[PDB]
Amino acid sequence: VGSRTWCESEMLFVQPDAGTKEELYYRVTPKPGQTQANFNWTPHKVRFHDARPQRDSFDLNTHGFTFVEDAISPQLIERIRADDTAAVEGDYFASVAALVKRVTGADHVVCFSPYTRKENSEKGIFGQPARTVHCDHTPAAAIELTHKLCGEDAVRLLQSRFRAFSVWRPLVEPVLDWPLAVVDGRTIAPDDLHPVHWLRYEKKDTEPPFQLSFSETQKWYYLSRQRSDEVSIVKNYDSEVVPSPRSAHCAFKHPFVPKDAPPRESIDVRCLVFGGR
Ligand SMILES: COC(=O)[C@@H]1C(=O)C(C)=C2O[C@@]3(C[C@]2(C)[C@H]1C)[C@@H](C)CC[C@H]1C(C)(C)OC(=O)CC[C@@]13C
Ligand SMILES: O=C(O)CNC(=O)C(=O)O
Ligand SMILES: [Fe+3]
Repeated sequence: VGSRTWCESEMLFVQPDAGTKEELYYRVTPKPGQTQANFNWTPHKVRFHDARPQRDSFDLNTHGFTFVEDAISPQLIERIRADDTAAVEGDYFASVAALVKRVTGADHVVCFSPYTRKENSEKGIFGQPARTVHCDHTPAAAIELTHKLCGEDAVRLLQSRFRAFSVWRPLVEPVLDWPLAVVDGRTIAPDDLHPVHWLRYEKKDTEPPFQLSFSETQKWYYLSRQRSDEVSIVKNYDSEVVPSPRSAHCAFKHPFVPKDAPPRESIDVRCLVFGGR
């Protein structure tokens, strides 16, 4: 069930055949009588290798994710936990942009779609830990988001290196239950990716993310006891040919934490990244 540098748990994948018949969709809030989806979630046992022994060796180009040290003020943390929208869109956005610039040397970072999450929150499934394995954007979604958020500069910006990141930070520390797991992007096969339209409304409103199916080739990681100063940067898209075109991420129930542990809290924001290495 567990060892010194790894443990076992479960995450919700999709079937390895899913999406070959027709386009997959999932309704967030189906009305009574409305079919919620044309596919089933399927849990699968996964071995989560602790990244803590090798924390600094993980790379956005090689693995598709990285862990970086970046302390922010306690006052900003409590403002974020207090659902201060101005604190998120102002100071924290600026924090995330500066961090990504530090890490990648990019010329321009655009933050969007912040999500503050709490174990068994009351803000819905997007304010709660993610239980389905996913990559936030397909190529079509990352490209669309660039036009949506950059307007006239989109074509100019897309002539250079274009990446999309999920930047994840714990709000209470250390993270024990429901940590954010990440997979080595070199161990994702093309057949593991399945676009799924997430219908927050009646009809499809954007381009879709990827959901993953399980493979034994996948090498899954987590950073045990992650602290508020340890930031996870997970690559959702990359326009350059690198060993990891993308990573994927999801949370899992840790089998060795007390039942009465306090709820996991965190904030993740997405960002478009132009330039850099
Ligand atoms: C429990 O839901 C999750 O596990 C994930 C999640 O928590 C969130 C917040 C999501 O945002 C998505 C899809 C995911 C990754 C889901 C799968 C949808 C639901 C709304 C915002 C869009 C958007 C920003 C317009 O960009 C898109 O490319 C379309 C897909 C996302 C990224
Ligand atoms: O925090 C979680 O459980 C899930 N987070 C994400 O999917 C993300 O950062 O894109
Ligand atoms: Fe995500």
